Amino acid sequence: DNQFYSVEVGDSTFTVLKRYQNLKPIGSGIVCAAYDAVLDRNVAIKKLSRPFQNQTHAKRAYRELVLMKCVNHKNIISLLNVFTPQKTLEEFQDVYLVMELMDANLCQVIQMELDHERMSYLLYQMLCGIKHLHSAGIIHRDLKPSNIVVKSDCTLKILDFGLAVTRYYRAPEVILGMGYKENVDIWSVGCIMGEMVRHKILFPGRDYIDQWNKVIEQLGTPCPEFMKKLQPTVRNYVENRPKYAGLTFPKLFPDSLFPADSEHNKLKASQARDLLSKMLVIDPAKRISVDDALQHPYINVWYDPAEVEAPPPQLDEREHTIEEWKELIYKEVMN
Ligand SMILES: CO[C@H]1CC[C@H](C(=O)Nc2cc(-c3ccnc(Nc4ccc(F)cc4)c3)ccn2)CC1
Repeated sequence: DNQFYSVEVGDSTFTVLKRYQNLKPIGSGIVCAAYDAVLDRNVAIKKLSRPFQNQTHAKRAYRELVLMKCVNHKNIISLLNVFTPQKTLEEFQDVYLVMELMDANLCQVIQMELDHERMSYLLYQMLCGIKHLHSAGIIHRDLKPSNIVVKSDCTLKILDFGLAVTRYYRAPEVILGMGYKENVDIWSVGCIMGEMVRHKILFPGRDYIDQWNKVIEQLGTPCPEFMKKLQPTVRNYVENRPKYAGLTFPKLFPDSLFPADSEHNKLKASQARDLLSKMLVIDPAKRISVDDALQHPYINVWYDPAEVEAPPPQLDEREHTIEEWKELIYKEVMN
């Protein structure tokens, strides 16, 4: 009459409530798909294994659990259930997060040919979500395809809340650590959009060094005044990098790559390029804001004041010993 049972999912041991049935490996913390017999709907279940095991695993977990439990928007994850099989703070090991299941992760979507209604819709949804987080002072700073999911009917959700390991989608200000505002997530959005057109990661980099080489090798060296905002040592590295005027957007995202047989298709293809050309701007002082990107004629066909302007959702990251976490996380799981 103990409510839990154990199975192997892919590899690891899942100990979940009896309600979740027919667990299937979909991800690897270690995520899987299940039928929730109570709700009668499909679900994704995520195993967090000893999440108090270090400051990295811990902060991420505590942040993402407080955060998950007060953000309420159709384009960010709606947590359906949190539970631990362990009975006592003494025996506590794992946390299981549960949300409803989508048909695709955004990496599979990037790999196909999107028409503009769809591509435009995803990017719209990404912005609505991003717009929600920003209104609770949450600046994500690490949007990536693997943490976005999608329904067959084209509805999109963002799974995570970002930086306090895929670095391709991180903004210039992140890569060189310089201080950001909300549109830092506009870089990342545009890197996703860019990849939807190109079906190639825009900036495939070994490290922050290799990545930066790849940004400028295409968009060009940032102008004088951007550099004048970098900390003396980083500014000095950046300044003695080989210069580049870099390709223009028609050259970066040619006509070859676009649906362009209908006149609609032709008209929209140039609207995407325009929008991309505004998102993928290195200097954040020159890069489009989340409110402008929604007034762009590519996106704005979807504009919905209910979606775009939703009511906004203690102060987080702080130092704790890997025992004080065990308890902090455990209290959050028991509510
Ligand atoms: C073979 O798999 C198919 C069927 C569906 C499949 C798919 O991945 N569907 C799908 C996957 C997730 C998912 C993926 C990776 N990580 C998390 N983390 C997570 C965070 C919080 C939380 F509460 C729960 C989990 C959730 C969510 C919804 N739907 C794509 C292809």
